Amino acid sequence: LTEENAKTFLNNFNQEAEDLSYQSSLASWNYNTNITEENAQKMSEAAAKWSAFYEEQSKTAQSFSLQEIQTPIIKRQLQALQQSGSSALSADKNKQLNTILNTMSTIYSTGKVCNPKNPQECLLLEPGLDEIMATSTDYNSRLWAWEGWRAEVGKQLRPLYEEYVVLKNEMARANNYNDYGDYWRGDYEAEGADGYNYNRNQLIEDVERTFAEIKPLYEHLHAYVRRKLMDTYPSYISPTGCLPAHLLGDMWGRFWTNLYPLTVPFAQKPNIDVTDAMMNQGWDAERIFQEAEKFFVSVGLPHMTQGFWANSMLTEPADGRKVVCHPTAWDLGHGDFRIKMCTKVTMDNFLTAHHEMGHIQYDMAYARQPFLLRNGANEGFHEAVGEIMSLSAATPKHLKSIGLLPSDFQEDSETEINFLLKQALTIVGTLPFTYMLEKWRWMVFRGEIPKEQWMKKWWEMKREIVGVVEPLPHDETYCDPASLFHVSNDYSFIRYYTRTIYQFQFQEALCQAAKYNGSLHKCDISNSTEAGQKLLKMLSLGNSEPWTKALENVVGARNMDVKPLLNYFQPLFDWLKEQNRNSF
Amino acid sequence: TNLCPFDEVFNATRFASVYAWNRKRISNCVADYSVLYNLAPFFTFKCYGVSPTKLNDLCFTNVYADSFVIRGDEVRQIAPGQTGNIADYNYKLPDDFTGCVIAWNSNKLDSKVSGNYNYLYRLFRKSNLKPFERDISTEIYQAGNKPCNGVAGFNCYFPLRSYSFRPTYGVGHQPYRVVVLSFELLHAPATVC
Ligand SMILES: *[C@@H]1O[C@H](CO)[C@@H](O[C@@H]2O[C@H](CO)[C@@H](O)[C@H](O)[C@H]2NC(C)=O)[C@H](O)[C@H]1NC(C)=O
Ligand SMILES: *[C@@H]1O[C@H](CO)[C@@H](O)[C@H](O)[C@H]1NC(C)=O
Repeated sequence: LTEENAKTFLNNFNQEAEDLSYQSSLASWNYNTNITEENAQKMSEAAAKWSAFYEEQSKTAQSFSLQEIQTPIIKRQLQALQQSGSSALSADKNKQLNTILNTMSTIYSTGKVCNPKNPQECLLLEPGLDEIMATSTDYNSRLWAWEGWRAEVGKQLRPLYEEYVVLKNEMARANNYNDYGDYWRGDYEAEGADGYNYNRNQLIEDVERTFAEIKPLYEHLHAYVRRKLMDTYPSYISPTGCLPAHLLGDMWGRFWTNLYPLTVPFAQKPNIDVTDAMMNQGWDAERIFQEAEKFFVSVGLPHMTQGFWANSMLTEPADGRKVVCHPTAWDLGHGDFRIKMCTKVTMDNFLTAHHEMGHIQYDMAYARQPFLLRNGANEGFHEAVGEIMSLSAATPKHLKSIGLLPSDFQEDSETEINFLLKQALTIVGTLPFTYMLEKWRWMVFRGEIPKEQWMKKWWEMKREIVGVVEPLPHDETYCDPASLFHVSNDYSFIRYYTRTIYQFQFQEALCQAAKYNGSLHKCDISNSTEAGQKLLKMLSLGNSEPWTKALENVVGARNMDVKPLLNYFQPLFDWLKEQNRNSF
Repeated sequence: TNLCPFDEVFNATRFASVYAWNRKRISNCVADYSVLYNLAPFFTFKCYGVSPTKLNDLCFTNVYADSFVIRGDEVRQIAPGQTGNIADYNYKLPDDFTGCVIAWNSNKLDSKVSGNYNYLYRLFRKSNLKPFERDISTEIYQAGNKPCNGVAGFNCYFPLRSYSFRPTYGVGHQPYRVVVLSFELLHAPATVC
């Protein structure tokens, strides 16, 4: 009944959902720290209660009408409650829905990978030793250790997903949508006034200018890695063929633990030695997080709560309390703000602790927003904000005043170039991969035809786009987008794409706000109170205000801007330019 | 010398819910405000209306010391003439309030493990609560046209929700035991001094 009933219903939903979500999060934390399958049972029952309550409130939300009455953020909150996902519909139709989710997650562990029928060097699936036993730059070990992995996963995944996508798109008949592909990208719909209306097809028109006109610039970099590979060992790039993609070393695109030393031809300048200065001085898990908090409060962000240190579990367990090793920043309802990272002290643990503390700082900004808007303004903002501080805390200028590195080390020319090469190769090359994967996903979500004629066209397009192909084809046995953590449970991929652009835009804005001379990389968010408030005025907004207007109000930007990303390297680009003059 | 009951009203084992707060009338007692702030340096004795010094030589009439347990921000909500969710429906103070508030951080007393639901507040009152009114009623709140008949659900909300205090909430939604002093000047001989 108008806004008078809507406000009361929304307040009731907020009050109940806050407690239920806190209980669910507490059960999940207890399970993740004390896995005994009894914590699993209680977590399952708490999640079932939360899901049932949320479904009931969402059914009430659809029962409400939202034609034109709700002008304020009540409209946004009711829309967020109205997005019900795969639910509703007739009982006969949705009865079989519960028989799909249970078996969806069981298909990943069905594949065992080790030496075929050989007790020697056979081990189960564990992330601890895979990262050290899989990355091997060899011409023979990459054949069956990879083709078998790709083939034995999607043995019958395609003939099931063929009807899975059809039945999931049939759900779009009763949610005022058109395509399951448009379902993901439609979350950006946000209008603020007359003349600023947001089109449903904004993405399909604003992506050509941001990617296609600057594609050759990100292609010369791909030519740079070709010349380095040949020098290490010949016969890595066929004069008539194409370089194999299965022996690149890593399809995850995280880091190169073997090719980094063999990158600079001179290999004479020393590399960083952070762990040597952390082990002796007494830097541990209890203190790295304190240093990150000191860095965050030196900008203006508030200190962590007293309970944050009280219940955090920053160290290994004591009595058989196995934990899923993954750095996750936890909210826990009423501002508990726990953090889970069971790791020792290394080079990357410090920086990922800074990134997780950035996640927690972003979380400690919208605790005043309504429960339905206590999220990031966009899918890509929440990770990008943490990654901004993660990358900003890695500069030697930051690790020279604290005391981690000696003060007698004057900055060098090629050393900073070498440092920026790894960070400009680990994530910048990921954007083309994410773009092609997302466009392929969008095109295959239509499901307009089975693969009896599109097979040749898809591979021809793939060859003419990037120019990498398997030496030999395969039968109907494999499926590419299956062997990955964030595609196994049907997640999105724009989150990992827009995050880079957003983080670079925010970094450019903050370094502009820093008002510091010198170079464009020595600028740091630390000891900049004005930059601190300029970041906080965006963090403490949530979903109450549209992300477009949020980005506008800070510095002024209609959409994504890759110009800050390019200008991050434009002042120092002649070094790469002078080494690309030997090609036509 | 008869010391005033500010011991058995402060050190009480359990306080009263906000929707039904216990108003304790005390008179003929000497008020030793000095002994109040001798438990940890984390009091929030931000005093309104009168001077921070209580003027222990200034005599009042009977003071209404009523105590309840609320969250952290709702302590800020309790103020002489400020709106919100708990200063409108549960405990409203007059604009000419004489006296002031005392709020603790009671996390080791009534933050029961796995949550305690003995603390209930009043949501959805539909009418601003006149100052110093209790309204201890259990009647499901009706907003829509449909007359509720003792069954809650859509448009029929139970107006007494629960804090569900438990540890680990933090500096925010944790039990802050609040007792406020209402110094009244209504003729009569002056006894509280
Ligand atoms: C982890 O959870 C268990 C129960 O979920 C807690 O209780 C332990 O396990 C069983 C309970 O059925 C009993 O043997 C004891 O109550 C506990 N056993 C031991 C060896 O402690 C257990 O306390 C929890 N652990 C932590 C660290 O919180
Ligand atoms: C309440 O109990 C404490 C605990 O010993 C005591 O120190 C204090 O005098 C008592 N009375 C108060 C705070 O009025």
